Amino acid sequence: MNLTELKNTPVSELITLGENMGLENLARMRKQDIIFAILKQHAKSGEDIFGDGVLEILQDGFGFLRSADSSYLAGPDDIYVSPSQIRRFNLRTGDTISGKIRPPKEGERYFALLKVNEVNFDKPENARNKILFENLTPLHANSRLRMERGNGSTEDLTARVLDLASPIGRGQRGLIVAPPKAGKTMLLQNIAQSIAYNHPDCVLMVLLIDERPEEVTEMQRLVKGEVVASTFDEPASRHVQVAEMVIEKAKRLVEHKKDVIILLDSITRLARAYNTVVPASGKVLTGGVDANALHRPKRFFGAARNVEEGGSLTIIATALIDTGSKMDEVIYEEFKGTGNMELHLSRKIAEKRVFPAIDYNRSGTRKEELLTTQEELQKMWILRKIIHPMGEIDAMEFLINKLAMTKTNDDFFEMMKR
Amino acid sequence: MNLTELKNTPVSELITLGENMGLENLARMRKQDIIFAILKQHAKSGEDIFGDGVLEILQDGFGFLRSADSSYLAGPDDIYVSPSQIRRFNLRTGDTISGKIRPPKEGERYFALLKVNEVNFDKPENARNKILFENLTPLHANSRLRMERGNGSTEDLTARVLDLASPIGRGQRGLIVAPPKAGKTMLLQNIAQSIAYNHPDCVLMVLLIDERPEEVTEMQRLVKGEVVASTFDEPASRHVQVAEMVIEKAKRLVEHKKDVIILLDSITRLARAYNTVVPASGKVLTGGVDANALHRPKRFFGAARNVEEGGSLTIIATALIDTGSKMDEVIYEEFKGTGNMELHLSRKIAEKRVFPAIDYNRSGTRKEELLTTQEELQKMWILRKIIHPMGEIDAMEFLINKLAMTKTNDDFFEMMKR
Amino acid sequence: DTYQPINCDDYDNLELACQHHLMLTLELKDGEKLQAKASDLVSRKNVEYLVVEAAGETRELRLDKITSFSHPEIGTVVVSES
Amino acid sequence: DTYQPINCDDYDNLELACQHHLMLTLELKDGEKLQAKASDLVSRKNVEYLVVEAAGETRELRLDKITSFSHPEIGTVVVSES
Ligand SMILES: Nc1ncnc2c1ncn2[C@@H]1O[C@H](COP(=O)(O)OP(=O)(O)O)[C@@H](O)[C@H]1O
Repeated sequence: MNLTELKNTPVSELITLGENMGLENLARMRKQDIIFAILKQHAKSGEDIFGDGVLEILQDGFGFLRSADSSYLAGPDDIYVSPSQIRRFNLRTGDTISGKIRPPKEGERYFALLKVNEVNFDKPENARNKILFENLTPLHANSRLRMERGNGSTEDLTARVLDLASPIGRGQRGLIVAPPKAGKTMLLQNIAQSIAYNHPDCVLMVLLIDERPEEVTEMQRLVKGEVVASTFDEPASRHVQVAEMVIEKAKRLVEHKKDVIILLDSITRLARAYNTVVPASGKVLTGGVDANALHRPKRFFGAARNVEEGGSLTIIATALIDTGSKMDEVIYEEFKGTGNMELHLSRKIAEKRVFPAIDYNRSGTRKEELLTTQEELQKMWILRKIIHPMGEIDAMEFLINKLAMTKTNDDFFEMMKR
Repeated sequence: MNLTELKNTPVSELITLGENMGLENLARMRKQDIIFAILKQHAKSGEDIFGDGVLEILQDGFGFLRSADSSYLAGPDDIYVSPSQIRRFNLRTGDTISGKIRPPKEGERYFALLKVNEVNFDKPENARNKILFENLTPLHANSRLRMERGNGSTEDLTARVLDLASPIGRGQRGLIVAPPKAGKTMLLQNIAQSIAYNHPDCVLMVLLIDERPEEVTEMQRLVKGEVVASTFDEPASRHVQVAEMVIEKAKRLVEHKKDVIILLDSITRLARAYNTVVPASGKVLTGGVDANALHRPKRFFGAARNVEEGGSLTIIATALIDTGSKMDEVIYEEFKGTGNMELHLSRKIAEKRVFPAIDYNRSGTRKEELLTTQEELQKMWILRKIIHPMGEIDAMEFLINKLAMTKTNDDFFEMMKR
Repeated sequence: DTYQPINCDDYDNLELACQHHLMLTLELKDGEKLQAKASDLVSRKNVEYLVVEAAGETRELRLDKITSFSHPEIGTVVVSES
Repeated sequence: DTYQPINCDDYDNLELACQHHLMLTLELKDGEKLQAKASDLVSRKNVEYLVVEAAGETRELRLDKITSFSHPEIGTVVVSES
């Protein structure tokens, strides 16, 4: 059978297949062990087995193909690639490899690759002639990712406000500064739904770090793209691993001239994970943050760019403030001036039970004239002039009232014009 | 008869029982020795003898059926189970096994499990086909646990205000933040009494870590459900060992579509116990707590969830703040954004002899609209709007005054409005 | 008809004999003697079975049908059907 | 005539063969048998080649043209048609 759909079937359905096949006592072990067991039994019949995954090269030299269903968690069912294969095909970590697999031999504990017939959704000899991501020249974003769905629903109101405040383009590097309770999660979900509907071609990845287990489940059911998360009960090295896999996988897709969007929640929790893992260097900043700890989170955030050739990489990360931790404040200080887009959520607007709780005055984008047209930019400047005197709570209440009556931002500008 | 009945049998009663059946010597006061002898005579006569306990598999391969009365402490009377039986029936740590019990063989210190007929309160064949806890999909808590009793006594005020401040649902990962002196133990007792009376079906467990023996004695009397505790004089390894027994026992019950509620006192003490038992990871952060030390307690705390298939596990843990030592506060900072419900206790309200000293403006859950009905949530929002400008100390006085003359919160809402 | 699991001690004796390749003497309900080599214990369809390679036939039979087992090296006991 | 790459396991067998310098026997599609040692694996123009020191001239041949190869240390290996 194909390994990819086995990892998608429910655990209860796997038990029925395993018992039917001939296995027993597989109802009291983890899903990875169940999948490995049924694959082992099927391999004894001599039938070919197809598997796929994302390559992760270890420091020793060999690598494993890990699946996004388990959030790239190491397990018995992971496929093993020999160092020669990584040298035969010019394979880097993050490459998506598909092909046939074989059962482990004596002294082997993992399934091994048998025949590679697809690398990064392309022929193996064509994927090895792609220029590396580091060699691509960054550019300012010039293609607009319009969040406005235009159906006039209440959940579409957040998308319309987002277009007015901070336009988002392909290759943007945005930050969402949020207090502890400002509807941050629903803001990300609204963005993900807008991306899936308006731009089905763009590859969407949602990355969650130190997330509660129940929050992960609802995100996977809602987001149309791919959701990879690490719960807070997992070790700090696990948070780093999943983040490295996502960014490397995104880079490989961009090398094939694809638009990749990464929604990160949160850059603060990612930085704290790196602080734990990175060895101390003796230069500890305020709040107990190592100086070299933040070098790697910035590399993750700094990869967002608009490639001059085909492709783009958009990263929209959330930064946590007012959490009562000195470490969180220090982390946000270093990431303050690094983003093209800034979107500020206001606690007080949320306390008034008004959503989206967006601080319009403090949120904007750099070089926004490239994303929008000429006439639309003039209308946006008119709106910002009106909003500027108003207070943060008053502005959002006023803004939603004028948007509720209209159905599209074009109509909203026309009504506001007269 | 069975071993369990002889455990709690009064010393005078068992002497009367022993003399009539034909026990030669009963002058000795050692309870374990005499109950050992009567079982041996029963075995020689062929009389069947039964026993029960909670399985605890050790790293060697075999385990023992510990008893909840002794707080799962290792003892001579613990029933030994061979590793062959562990392989025969799929047994994990925490399973409760009841069945025939064999007297110890010559050279064996402990009794051996003669036969097992009921595991986890179900037939052995059916209990081996239960999906593992890790394979269950978490969900947000939807069905709530009402604790507003209709007695109307003075103790019911603490339950009623807790219902208004922060609802509790099945699978809620609640957290209690308390100063050193805020009447914390009273709050746990009120919840335990409320849970037992309102929800008899839900299994209730109370876990106490680093607790004085006098507190354990009264807690067991008050709480109807099982109470397991470890005294402070015991080594730190005991606190870790008892914690594993409680959580693993809960997980096995949840696999049988059971709702399990765990009250913890406290997560701060449990974190300290794990800190001193785990090997040093080479990197130590502020407060002298190892980075990998906190991984294990998060596994305990993060197990609380609402299983989609059926049943739930509710863990409500207490945390200590501003207790002098900075180790306590860094532990709380690590567990801050990890719980669904957050209930705060204020010292300045406790000093004024106003109980319960909860901070209404700084406590609450995350998704109240699932636990409460549509109408109740609006009333809570209206009440929250009134309380919000008020200070923490005066708000409690406002709450207790208006809750004194109201029998039920529904009547309180009618009185509150207009 | 319905299979009844054997006692744990009876299960252990066969388990320890099969795990280190100990020859076992079979006594069934009918009363026939089957002195051969037992390899291990296999459980299928929630029913425990014993495989005995009697002259290479590798016969498979239910555990509850065994009346008793005897051997000089290990303790010789008779299972209880209760 | 396109080039059909060999399976990963077969490629690994030749890969460590070059490292240990085995005197493996090569059998081709036409049935030509030779005894030589593979120096290394060289791939050019997206076509993999095997270089062996038969007759001391370092001949080069395609991977897919190899039918079977064997050594006294590692058993006979037959490459799949796929
Ligand atoms: N657009 C919205 N419409 C209605 N309610 C909202 C909206 N955004 C946020 N909320 C409310 O604010 C709360 C914020 O929860 P959530 O966003 O899940 O966590 P966080 O704020 O930490 O990201 C939710 O309980 C939700 O009821």
